[PDB]
Amino acid sequence: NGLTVLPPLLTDEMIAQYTSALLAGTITSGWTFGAGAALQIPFAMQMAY
Amino acid sequence: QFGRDIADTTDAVRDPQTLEILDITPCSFGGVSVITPGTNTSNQVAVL
Ligand SMILES: *[C@@H]1O[C@H](CO)[C@@H](O)[C@H](O)[C@H]1NC(C)=O
Ligand SMILES: *[C@@H]1O[C@H](CO)[C@@H](O)[C@H](O)[C@H]1NC(C)=O
Repeated sequence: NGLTVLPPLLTDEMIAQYTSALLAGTITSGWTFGAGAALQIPFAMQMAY
Repeated sequence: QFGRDIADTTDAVRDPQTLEILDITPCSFGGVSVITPGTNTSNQVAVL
């Protein structure tokens, strides 16, 4: 009746590639991927920071 | 004799000469979206 639903720009598969990249940076590099290039650090040491 | 849509439009019918049951599907429609670069850049367009 004249109604429609448009799709989102990012598919749920693209949004899960972003939450994937946010997980992968957070674990491997701490906060440092938000400040600049992702500086790796051991996760046992990141949790001690 | 008829079937109904939520807006009280008709969704199906039984024909009054042959008692077969017909769907009514509305004739195909949609939004036309014109993808365009600036008219400054080109007069070429694509249509979604
Ligand atoms: C239409 O006419 C035919 C005979 O020509 C008949 O069999 C049929 O039952 C008629 N339709 C109705 C609704 O009676
Ligand atoms: C628009 O056209 C002018 C023509 O001189 C050009 O200088 C400008 O770069 C164009 N801009 C874009 C966004 O197409």
